[PDB]
Amino acid sequence: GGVAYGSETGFLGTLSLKDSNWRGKNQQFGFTFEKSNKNYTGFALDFYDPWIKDTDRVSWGWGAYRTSYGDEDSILFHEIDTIGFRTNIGKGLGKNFTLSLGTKVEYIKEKHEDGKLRQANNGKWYYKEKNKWREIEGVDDKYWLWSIYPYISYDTRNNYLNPTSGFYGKFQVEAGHAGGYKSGNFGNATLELRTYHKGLFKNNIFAYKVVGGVATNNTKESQKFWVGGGNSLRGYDGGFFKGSQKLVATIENRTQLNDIIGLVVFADAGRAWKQNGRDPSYTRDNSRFGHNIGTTAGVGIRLNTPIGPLRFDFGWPVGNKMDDDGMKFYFNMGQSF
Amino acid sequence: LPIKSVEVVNNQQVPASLIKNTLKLKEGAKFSTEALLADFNALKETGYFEDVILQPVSYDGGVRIVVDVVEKENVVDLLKEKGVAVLSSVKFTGNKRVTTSELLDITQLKAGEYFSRSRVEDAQRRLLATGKFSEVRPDAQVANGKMALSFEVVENPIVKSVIITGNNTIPTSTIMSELTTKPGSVQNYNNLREDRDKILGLYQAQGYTLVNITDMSTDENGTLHISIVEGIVRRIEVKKMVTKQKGNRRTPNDDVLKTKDYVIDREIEIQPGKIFNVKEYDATVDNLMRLGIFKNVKYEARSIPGDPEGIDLILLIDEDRTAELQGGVAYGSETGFLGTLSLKDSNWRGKNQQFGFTFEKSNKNYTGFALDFYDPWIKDTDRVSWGWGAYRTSYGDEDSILFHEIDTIGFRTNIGKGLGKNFTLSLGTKVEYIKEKHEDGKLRQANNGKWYYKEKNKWREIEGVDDKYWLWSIYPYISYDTRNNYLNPTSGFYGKFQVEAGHAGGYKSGNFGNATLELRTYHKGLFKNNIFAYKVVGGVATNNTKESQKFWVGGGNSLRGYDGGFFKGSQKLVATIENRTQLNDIIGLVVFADAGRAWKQNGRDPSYTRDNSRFGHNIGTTAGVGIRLNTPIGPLRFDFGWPVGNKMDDDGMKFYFNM
Amino acid sequence: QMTQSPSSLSASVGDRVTITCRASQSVSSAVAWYQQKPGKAPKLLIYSASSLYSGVPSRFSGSRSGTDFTLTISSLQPEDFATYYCQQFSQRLVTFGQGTKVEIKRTVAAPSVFIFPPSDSQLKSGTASVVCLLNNFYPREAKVQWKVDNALQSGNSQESVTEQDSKDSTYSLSSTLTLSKADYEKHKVYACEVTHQGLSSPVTKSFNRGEC
Amino acid sequence: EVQLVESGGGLVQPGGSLRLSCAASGFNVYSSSIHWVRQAPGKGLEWVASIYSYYGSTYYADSVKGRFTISADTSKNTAYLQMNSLRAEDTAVYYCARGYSSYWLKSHQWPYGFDYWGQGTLVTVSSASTKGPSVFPLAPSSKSTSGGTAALGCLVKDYFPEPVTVSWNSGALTSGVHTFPAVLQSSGLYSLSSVVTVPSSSLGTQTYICNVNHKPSNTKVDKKVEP
Repeated sequence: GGVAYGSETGFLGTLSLKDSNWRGKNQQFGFTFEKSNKNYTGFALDFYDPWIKDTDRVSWGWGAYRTSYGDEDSILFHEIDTIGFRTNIGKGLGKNFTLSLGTKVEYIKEKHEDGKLRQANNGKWYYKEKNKWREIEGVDDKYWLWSIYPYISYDTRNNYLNPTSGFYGKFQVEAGHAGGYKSGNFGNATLELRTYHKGLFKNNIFAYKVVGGVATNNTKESQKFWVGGGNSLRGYDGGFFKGSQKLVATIENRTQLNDIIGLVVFADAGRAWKQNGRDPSYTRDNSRFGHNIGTTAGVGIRLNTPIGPLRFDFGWPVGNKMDDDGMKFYFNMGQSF
Repeated sequence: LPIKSVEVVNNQQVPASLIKNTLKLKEGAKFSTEALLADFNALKETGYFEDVILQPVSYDGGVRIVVDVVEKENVVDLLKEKGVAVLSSVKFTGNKRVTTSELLDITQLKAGEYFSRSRVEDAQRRLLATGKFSEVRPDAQVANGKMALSFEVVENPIVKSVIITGNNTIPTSTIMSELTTKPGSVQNYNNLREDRDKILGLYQAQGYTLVNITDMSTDENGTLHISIVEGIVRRIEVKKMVTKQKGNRRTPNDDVLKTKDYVIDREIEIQPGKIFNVKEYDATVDNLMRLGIFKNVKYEARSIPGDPEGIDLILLIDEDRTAELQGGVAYGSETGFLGTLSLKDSNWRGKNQQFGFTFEKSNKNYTGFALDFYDPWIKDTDRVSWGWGAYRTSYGDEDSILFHEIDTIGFRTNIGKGLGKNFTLSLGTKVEYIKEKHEDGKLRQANNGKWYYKEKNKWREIEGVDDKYWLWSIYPYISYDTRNNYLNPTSGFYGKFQVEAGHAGGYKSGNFGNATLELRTYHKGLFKNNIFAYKVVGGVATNNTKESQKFWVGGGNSLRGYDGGFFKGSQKLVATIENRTQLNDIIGLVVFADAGRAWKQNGRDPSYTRDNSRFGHNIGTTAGVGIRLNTPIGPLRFDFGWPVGNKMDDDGMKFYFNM
Repeated sequence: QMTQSPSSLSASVGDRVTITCRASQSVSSAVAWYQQKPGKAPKLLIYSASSLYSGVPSRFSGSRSGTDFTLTISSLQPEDFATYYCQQFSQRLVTFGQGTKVEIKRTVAAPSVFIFPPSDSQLKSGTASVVCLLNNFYPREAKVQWKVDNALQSGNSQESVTEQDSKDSTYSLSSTLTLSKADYEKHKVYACEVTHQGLSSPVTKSFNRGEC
Repeated sequence: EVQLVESGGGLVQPGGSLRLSCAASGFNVYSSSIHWVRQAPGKGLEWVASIYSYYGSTYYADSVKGRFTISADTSKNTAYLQMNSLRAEDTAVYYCARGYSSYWLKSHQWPYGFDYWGQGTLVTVSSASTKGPSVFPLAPSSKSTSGGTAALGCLVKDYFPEPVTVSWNSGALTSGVHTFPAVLQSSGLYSLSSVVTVPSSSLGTQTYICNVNHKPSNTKVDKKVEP
């Protein structure tokens, strides 16, 4: 855990309780709490059993998560609250094929930016653009969210912690029922491919990750695909691209100079498309899937501290420079690949 | 605001391609007063036009840079793209000039075009450049298609005398000597303008950057009534620099400065009654930067109504950070509570006093406390420092049999007086309670009460086991400081020299001595942000000092690539050279190479098997790369050194965590 | 660009008044408004968000609210009732607002209106001049209607209204006619149906052209 | 001590010409800005032109793109505005106002507001000039003397544009005076009237005397009213 406080930002705490041998049954059990300056709050009580005691290779696990995500750049979605209790059970068709069905239930509360949206006496909400009022709906949205997804995953990595060579393909099809504004049933799909192979010399590993997913327009705006941040696309702020069609590809060259540090050079590209959202905050809504694909590259430090894994990332937005920002910093554990 | 489209108008023949190649305000760029100021300077210096009115227009939530050009007539000879590229009389022969040869050659019939008197307005402009005219009135007498285009001009009389009033700093003889439009020559409008620009430049060079001109007239009698106003600081006010504070308004708490007024007042070098010597302002900003609690300072001149020479200079100040609380905890099996938390407050109570609580814990039975207080200048005093810091250190060293565990309680105090802005003399005392502990299971005490250590099946009497003793000491030290900034110094010198002599109890009660010399210097390196830094640490101590208080060499503080306390002794000399590179504002690349070794231990504990004599021999060397990243939550350091040269220790990589 | 402001505003002594001023420009836009006394000349009292150093009784102040600029004047004073303008400075384009007027707020009363028919001097010239007046109807909110030959009038009337007086502070609107002699003779009953908020229900005046 | 005075104003016909002058009284035009504004009668103020010396920039706002010129010479410390081809809207007062940037360094010539304003000069472009007042002896038959409500009047018609007063017993009976500002009488002249209130006890037998003064045309007409 690490805490920074005192004026400027808030309690910038990132503490974990990962127990990846809990009860000695190989079950992964962990509590993760995160807080940041941008009104972020994270909870995660993740439990996962890759193999139930004396069974025919049947997985099990559940993870309850709360995320009070904040996005001050969106007028309609200034504050976002989430309560989720997901569950996944899977059976393996061998040592490399894994078929699983996983459901979840979400309670989401959306909040608009105070002082930017005006509601009249009639009860409807209006937004002022060039001295005229535009009716905006869905303000202050609270709704349940139920969804299930059967997914198949293909795994050949030698080691999960620091994989060196193999293939990892995940494919889930999601379709669930949501309440609130425009009550209905939405759909979703996601394909993620991760592969590795030997690179230039010793400890130089070339890694490739391509993430793809499509979603019907019926999905809620908060549940639409987001592109950006240190997880998907470096060099851009979180949620730089939004839409119902997302494709992000990343290539990294990790070098293991020792047992405690790692030098990584990464280059990634991707963009979300077809948003058609209500909030005018997103001014980069672009059609033509496969166009205006923003590109980024940079260097990263993945050092293995004696107290735990840690990541450092610095990417330069290159090619088309939609955003004028330069350096970017990212703090995280694990690995994106 | 961003930029959606650069739609330039009136650029009918000056190339849009050339200007868009030249202009850097492309689509999606940033809008900033400095940015457009630099852009305006750039296009003005390019010379692709004479007059430009570049008005940025709001468009589609962005900015539409609309540039209104008035191109010159002397750049078409480039032939790599170019600008803007029947009548019979011009009439109205002039008096001083003939306005027929001059016009028809330089201006008319080439730029005059016989009509369309925009380049004819430019023609009168070049006449003012020659200054031989005063006012030109183009009266076009268009009759039956043909036009006379009478050019009624006003001619500049030659200047009979040049009178300077109110200079009061530069003697009038030098001002006249600098003057180009001397008496006896024709009055020259544009030469007058450039002469005034040169007068301003001369005043700038002589150390006065705040002088205007006001009047530059000439009466009918050809008397150039030159006026110059000096500008004398009548009142200097200090308010914080209100920059683009995103997410914050101009609330009374925001614009007020936490730092007290006297702190800023005692630092300002500009004095009322003086004509704003820019060197004084430079000294003031240098002192303010060296104070450390500020990041940027700018000045601003505001007129006082009713007082021409009066200037109400107002200083802009930026505050960086006063309170900080950074901490990191690792726990759960393996090691222990590996907590490193701080409560640094380097503007505590707003009196510039540094106040902080530091707690550290590590796996190697380390525990650290520090309640450090320091006042570099007491309120309304003659540059007298003050401060005290109480520290506890439960240092553990499992590699020493006699000194397995070490406890420390210390309450130090330092007071100093400065002999200028760079010399600092100070006397600092301390009191220590130290308890030494041996390694259990390795030392055996017999029934007689004495302690014995077994080496090759024989007992060796070892004394001082389980030592508890007070420790009083004082030290007068002098320090020489010239660093520009304390936090991230770039160039300067820093030399510290203390002589320590105090009384200690316990085993071998007596009075011990100590001395220490530390030199730190910086200078510019290979390129931008590449700073070469040199640090050499030296110190000697009499053999009477306790073993725990003997000099230690190793760790991330003194000698990388070796464990803490690798070298021990009473004579220590460590030299380190670093090359820090500031690639950005949040990271820093540092390559370091260090060498040093302690000598002349002669200690009781046989743990130290590397006791070597011959001061200046067997100097271990180390080198490596380091990361000094400026995190948004606070400074942080990462170090990795390779023990090179003589490899006494077989270890390779080394890791270090510090601020 | 047009920099429109609400033209008519009414307040009272000791009240707090505000005046918005719309605008459309870049970040470097600065505004500065003047308390134009109704008789002599305007006077500056704000720079972009701060007052002029010399002339201000610490009352007038304001700031920028997005593209709208407002004023926060303190308790009103007898000498501050004048015309207040607005302006904004772009790259060499001085634009001025339509201007606002500040006056006291009080109650209503009822005027006494006459009809003055033209004398023989005008009658031999060929012009028609009929006037009716409204006085002590201080809450101006002016609205006036006329009617010739007992039916209607259109456009011929001209308007002339005096601002609030020094002591009575009321208004003295009058409207006068200019019609040809043939129409003056042909019409039958002369009237101006005058009504407004301080006039309550319309009051019908009449002149049957039978002015002996 | 700083003030500005406007001169050179006058009376013209449409398409005429003039030259307006503004003289400084303590500052020097070589550094200040000198801005010209106008105020149409009963209307708002409107920028005309501005000549920033120290920079040589002289561009006119909207309606002066090619018609008038503003030229300022520092020899006499005054700014000259030319007039020609004036039209109907040009009938207004003209103010010359210095612009002041809060920064003392006089290389910053941005206006930031006009503080020192001149006296103003009236320029009228109306034709059909130099004619008598031709006042109207409005003598109302009273027939209404109810008391404090008897409205008397002295109408002025088709009179030459100028400041003209209306009197009532040489201003003796001024209670309830309602002398109105002059209003353009349609085609080419101005017109105005006046009202006073008299009690009932005096009826109309009280002697009320009207007086008019058409000074620029050198006319002074003394009138009277009897029921």
